[PDB]
Amino acid sequence: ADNLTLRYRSLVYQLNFDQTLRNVDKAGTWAPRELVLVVQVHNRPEYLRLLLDSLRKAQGIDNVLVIFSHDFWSTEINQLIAGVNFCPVLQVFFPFSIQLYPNEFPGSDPRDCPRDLPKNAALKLGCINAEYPDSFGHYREAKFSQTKHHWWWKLHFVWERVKILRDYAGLILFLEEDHYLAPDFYHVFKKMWKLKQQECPECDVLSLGTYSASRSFYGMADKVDVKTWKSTEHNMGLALTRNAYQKLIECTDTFCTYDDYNWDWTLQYLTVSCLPKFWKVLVPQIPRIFHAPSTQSAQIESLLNNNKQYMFPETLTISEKFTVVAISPPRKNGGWGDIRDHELCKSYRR
Ligand SMILES: *[C@@H]1O[C@H](CO)[C@@H](O)[C@H](O)[C@H]1NC(C)=O
Ligand code: IUM
Ligand code: IUM
Ligand SMILES: [Cl-]
Repeated sequence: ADNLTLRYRSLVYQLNFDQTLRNVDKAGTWAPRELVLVVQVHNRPEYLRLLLDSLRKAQGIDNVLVIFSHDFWSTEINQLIAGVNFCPVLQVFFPFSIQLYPNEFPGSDPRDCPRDLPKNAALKLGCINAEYPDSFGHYREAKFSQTKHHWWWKLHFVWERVKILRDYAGLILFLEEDHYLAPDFYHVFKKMWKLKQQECPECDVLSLGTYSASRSFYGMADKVDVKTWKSTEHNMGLALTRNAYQKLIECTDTFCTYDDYNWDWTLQYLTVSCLPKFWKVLVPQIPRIFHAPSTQSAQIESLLNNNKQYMFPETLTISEKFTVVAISPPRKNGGWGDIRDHELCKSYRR
């Protein structure tokens, strides 16, 4: 196996097996505790760089394992992550990416149906997926399937295949290359988790914040709310317990067959149609994560620097408890009718 794609497949298989942990003396007593970060990484190094900047400036994370999950191999991306010398780092690699399979499924096989070919013409052509369009009559485009595959694959991989997380008793926080973390996020996370155990038994997940940030943190920087988890508000910096993970992975067949190419809309469907109880989320009133890039980077940093006096709250408080009602997705977005995507997505659990 000599050409470039096969070299990348060999590296991926070996590195996922070896799981080289950077910046820890494996002879010592270190083990991941309380919080692990998992970052979904595609191919936007300029955004990954901002995220790495925010982790470098974050307080108290010298011992927090950060796992980077890649579906694109590049020297630029690997070199950005190799420069991280300040916390434990693991890189893992999605083994079914378009980069590794360019001209066959889950990339683009020449025998695949064109996106808009009508069904009768598709059947007459005999193209591979002619009997399996999505709900709107459209046939698969590989690039819109990859994000959902990667997300489910790495969910299972970090909770079940990462050796250093064997018998891990903390939470795992899922974020992306184009997020930016507030410097007190770990401080706030630990108090949120304690408040969850004291006051929100029915909460299954934690969020580091929604997309709405107030200009002044006054009166709100120490407050957290209990809410129905809503994909459009709480998909950024989502922290899972082992219990939420176990319930999710038992919903593999539903997640992998539901006809929506968005991982987070599919999760919304699981909350009303597969999970034993719909998700309630504990979430701060002031976000500790932001969505990103120089201008947009300084815009994040200016907001944080105006509110220095409010960061690192000494105690967090839950706001008034209201009835919360489960939320279903208002429609299916399609893009996920191809039975090969269903089958591959389901195989990750094995
Ligand atoms: C490398 O070879 C494999 C099969 O031998 C093929 O699927 C792949 O597209 C090739 N890629 C390049 C860049 O040559
Ligand atoms: O953005 U450049 O390394
Ligand atoms: O890929 U971003 O949200
Ligand atoms: Cl985006």
